[PDB]
Amino acid sequence: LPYEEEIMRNQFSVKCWLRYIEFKQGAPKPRLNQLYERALKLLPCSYKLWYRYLKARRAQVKHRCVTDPAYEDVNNCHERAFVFMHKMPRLWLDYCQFLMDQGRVTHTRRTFDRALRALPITQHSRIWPLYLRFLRSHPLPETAVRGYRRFLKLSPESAEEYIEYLKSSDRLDEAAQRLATVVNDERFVSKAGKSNYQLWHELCDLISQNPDKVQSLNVDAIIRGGLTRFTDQLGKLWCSLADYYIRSGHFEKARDVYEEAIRT
Amino acid sequence: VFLDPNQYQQDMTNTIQNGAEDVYETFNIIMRRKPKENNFKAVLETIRNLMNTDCVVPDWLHDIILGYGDPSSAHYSKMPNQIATLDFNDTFLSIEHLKASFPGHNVKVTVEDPALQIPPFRITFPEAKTLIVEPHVIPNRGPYPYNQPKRNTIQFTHTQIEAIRAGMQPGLTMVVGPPGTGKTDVAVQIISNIYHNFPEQRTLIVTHSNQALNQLFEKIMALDIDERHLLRLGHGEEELETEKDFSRYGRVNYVLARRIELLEEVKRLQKSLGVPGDASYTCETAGYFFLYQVMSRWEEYISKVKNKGSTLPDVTEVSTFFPFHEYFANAPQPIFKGRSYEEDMEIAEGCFRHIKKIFTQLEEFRASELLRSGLDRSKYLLVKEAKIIAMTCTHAALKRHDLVKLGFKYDNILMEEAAQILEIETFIPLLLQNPQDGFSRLKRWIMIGDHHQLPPVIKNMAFQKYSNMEQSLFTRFVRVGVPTVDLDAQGRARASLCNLYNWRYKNLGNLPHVQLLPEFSTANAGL
Amino acid sequence: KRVLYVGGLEEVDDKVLHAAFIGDITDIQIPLDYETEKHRGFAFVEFELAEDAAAAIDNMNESELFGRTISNPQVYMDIKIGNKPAGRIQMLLRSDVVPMTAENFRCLCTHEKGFGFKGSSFHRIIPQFMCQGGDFTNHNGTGGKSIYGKKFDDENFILKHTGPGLLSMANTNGSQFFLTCDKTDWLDGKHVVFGEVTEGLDVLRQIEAQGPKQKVIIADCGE
Amino acid sequence: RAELMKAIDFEYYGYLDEDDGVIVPLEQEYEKKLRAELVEKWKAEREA
Repeated sequence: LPYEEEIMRNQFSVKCWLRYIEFKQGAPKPRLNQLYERALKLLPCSYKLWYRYLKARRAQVKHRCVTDPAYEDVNNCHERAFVFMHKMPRLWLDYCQFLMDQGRVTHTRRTFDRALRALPITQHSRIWPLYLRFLRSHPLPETAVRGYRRFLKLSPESAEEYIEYLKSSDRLDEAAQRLATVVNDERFVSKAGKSNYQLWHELCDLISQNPDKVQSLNVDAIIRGGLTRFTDQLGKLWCSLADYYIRSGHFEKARDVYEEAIRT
Repeated sequence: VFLDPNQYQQDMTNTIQNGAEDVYETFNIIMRRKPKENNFKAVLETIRNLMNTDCVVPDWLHDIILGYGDPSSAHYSKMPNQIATLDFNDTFLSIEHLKASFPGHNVKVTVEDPALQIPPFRITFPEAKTLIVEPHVIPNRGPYPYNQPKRNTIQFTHTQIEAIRAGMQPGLTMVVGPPGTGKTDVAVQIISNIYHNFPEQRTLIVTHSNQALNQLFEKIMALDIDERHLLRLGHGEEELETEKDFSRYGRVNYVLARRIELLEEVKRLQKSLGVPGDASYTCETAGYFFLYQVMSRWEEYISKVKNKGSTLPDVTEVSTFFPFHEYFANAPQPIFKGRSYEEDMEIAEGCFRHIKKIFTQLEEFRASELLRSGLDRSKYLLVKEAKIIAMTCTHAALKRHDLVKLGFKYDNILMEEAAQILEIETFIPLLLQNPQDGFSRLKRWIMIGDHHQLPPVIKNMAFQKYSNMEQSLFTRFVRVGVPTVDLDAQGRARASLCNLYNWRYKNLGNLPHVQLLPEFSTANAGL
Repeated sequence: KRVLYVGGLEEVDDKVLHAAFIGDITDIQIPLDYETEKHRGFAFVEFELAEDAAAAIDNMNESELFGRTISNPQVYMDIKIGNKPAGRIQMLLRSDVVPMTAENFRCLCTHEKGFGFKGSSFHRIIPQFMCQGGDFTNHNGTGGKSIYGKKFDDENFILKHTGPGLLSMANTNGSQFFLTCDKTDWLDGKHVVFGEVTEGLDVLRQIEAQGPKQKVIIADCGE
Repeated sequence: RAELMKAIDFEYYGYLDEDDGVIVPLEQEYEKKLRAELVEKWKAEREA
């Protein structure tokens, strides 16, 4: 141990530091964190030592409950890691996982936005589905509409999860505009093999069952556009148009939609 | 050419059924018109877009615009989320002016020492007339001599200060200023108080005539408002302003030059602190350079000084342990005069606050760095960065399609000379944005004008006589019965001149501190 | 499986390639747009699932831990016929048969002796018989110098020029080396065969088709 | 394709969600309830 401490003071590479921490791997936690701070003050921007530091810190800090000065030290060394390892997405994923462990919402959104700032365009795919999990873990949709708007701005072939989120978190009007603007596009992959009929039927059923939420779009124009789009499966869309008139309270209009449903 | 589509569809359904001659196949004269009057199609497109979007007008302005129900429900005294805490930098020149300019209100000053009773003030607004006023101090802006510009020196009247008090609160308010009262100073004090209380809020300022818009825009440079949040799109930009600019590219290049200068200051601080690295820093690397080298050095600095310690730290300890002595060599030496420990700590906190101002300005410029194209940078300037946006009614009706194309949002709306601004010219800049997800961003709607003043420039006598289309929205909101703030004391004209037209206004009095000047004490020579 | 297949990053360098991977022990970028980074440890070698599409001098470099981007030394010489490249002859010089001539060809490609095939031309090329070059002194097969002097003996003639891309030490073997594109058993016993191009056999066939009517010179070469 | 996927990116870095001022107090209001539930959630597993 004194010769090992002298060798660790005389050497500089990451393997001697890792061997010294593996030698002193007991529970020296305050002196261990002091030796971590001294070793990273001598050697900055070393990914292996920084990842081992944050992994050992997050493994050892678990006795604290929710809000502790130990957790504030964990957060402060997380941005001290992010000074140089901002381009590394794994430490960003570790801090966001620890932020769902802690329970912060707006600071987790701020650090996800800072991760989107830090990773230029290439490594956003390693951090974006964890942000979708973050927005699905919170039932309030006011942040999640703009977050999934940013995800559709980045990757447009993901609107089906947004439609499922808005049909699970009752933003039915915005679900209707998003469904109507994804089903009429030419190139879109729903990753389920819908063949552009199940999306039309889901849009028609969602705008049929709940017409009071949908107060901006033209329901009849959208469903007649779908009816002119198809030639083989018109009956479900005709039932959906008259069922829109049923939930709108227009029984005579539903009878008339059935009348040219017969006629056309 | 883009032809009229509805008229074209009418021509095709006319010429194939009734057998009439085709309109668009026999044209022989092309007609062009002058600019600034060729924008009526943009006005009609703005009206058609506002008709097509269903719920642009909020519910708290719906019954006020339509005039139904109680006409005094637009007043600030009937609203449950009324703002209590308000900051006033240069509205009040003295504590006795603050006492004399609040009629019907008791002033509870939190301090008893008149030496600390100085502007700026913070007033908490509602026994029921108690105003909890504390005179606070400005933060130290650094060791630079020229870091504080000229503030307001106009001593407003109690009605003019009550106009600002109604203008700070959300809702509809009006400033009825007769010619003589000087409503321009009240307008720029409203703008300065909005910018100082809520710097994240965005203010739209609309004036119809470009000369009066330039006159309102010139006074902002003589206030405590930074010029990087200003924007004025339009063809009436031609004023006497020295740095020119004030456009979409014209403030984005100023943002880039300020970012270059602050990154040069960051490089100078890096060479002062001896951090390794000679290449130029980005805004992200500047923020992480702050959070690693400036924040940690300030942490060990305040730990070694021990401000939160058992005993009082030494005055010279700040000067010995300050790590930015060689960075501020352009400042007049010494940085710390050594008179007192808390004064030296105030100078050190001013240096750190100027450093944090530079670093948070670079954090704001980080998003301008993140966008590649200058169109995206101008969009960022138009939506997020610029907090003061100066329009005319005609240019707002021109660019209302482009503002909703670029996602323009605001917080407060001001129209100056609301009798010179027409009623549709009042309604058009009211609705430049649209509500998204059931949320309206509109809080304040301030009409600064005079319903006894002129109707605007209408070139037909019959429309402005018979149809009453020259009646402004200001005059209509007076004539329904909304309570108005009629300014009383006039501060640029002679009292015998004011006595000739004071009968048109509700108690148009005279301000005595202007009338005791030697120009108003004497009369006209030779008469 | 510690080596990567990082592509999409000629303007890059070894320090710029290893700065993102630093504890990379080996970093050998190919003459094309490909590089391989290998870490000595086990936790540090998982860079493909950790720093994929990393920015390398304002350019994304996707990293995959495989050998898709690509003992006897291989003289990899981009033999250019005239001003255009005729192919990268990666002639695997047979050190098992003739190790001295194979090391001479590898050193002439790597240009570690001050002169060699990196920049020299083949002035003795025959149609499907021999293509002799590597002489950096007289540039005609009448100059050249080996490691032992101006002239050196052949190592061993165990290998034979039995197909395309077979390399031999031309002459007695100094810096002259001959690539064969067909059977050359009549010249066996005088020129010791010291190579077989498993890669760049098409480059050897193009050099034999061009051979001299054109200046067939390997300006870029290495091991 | 980095150039094709950087065709347009506005409000992507979280700079326009805080301009409206409607989600900033609400995220903290839900955060207070979430952390208050997590205090008793960890307290239910401390002695177990």
